[PDB]
Amino acid sequence: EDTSGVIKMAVKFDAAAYPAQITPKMCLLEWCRREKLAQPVYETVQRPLDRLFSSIVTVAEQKYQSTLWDKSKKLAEQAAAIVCLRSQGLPEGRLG
Ligand SMILES: C[As](C)(=O)[O-]
Ligand SMILES: [Cl-]
Repeated sequence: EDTSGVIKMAVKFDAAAYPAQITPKMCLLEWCRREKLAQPVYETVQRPLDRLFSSIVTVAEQKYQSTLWDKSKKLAEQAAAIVCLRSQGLPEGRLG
């Protein structure tokens, strides 16, 4: 119904919570592929004066983003993928 604006959650990617190879970005890409959706599109947001990074991910016309800032583009993108999965109640590829 409504796919406008941005959906947010307070999330930060913790690599220790995930198996050696799988990441939230990979889980989200696979979910899109299984659902026959366009692959996720990531756009970086920066606060250069603080060396901070955020990412807004678009999946099925909806924007998702963490409320929190990260130390790199890569880390911000994993956070954005977590928001996308978690807000939808989807499995995130965690250990437990
Ligand atoms: C994917 As970008 C060009 O917003 O870092
Ligand atoms: Cl999970």
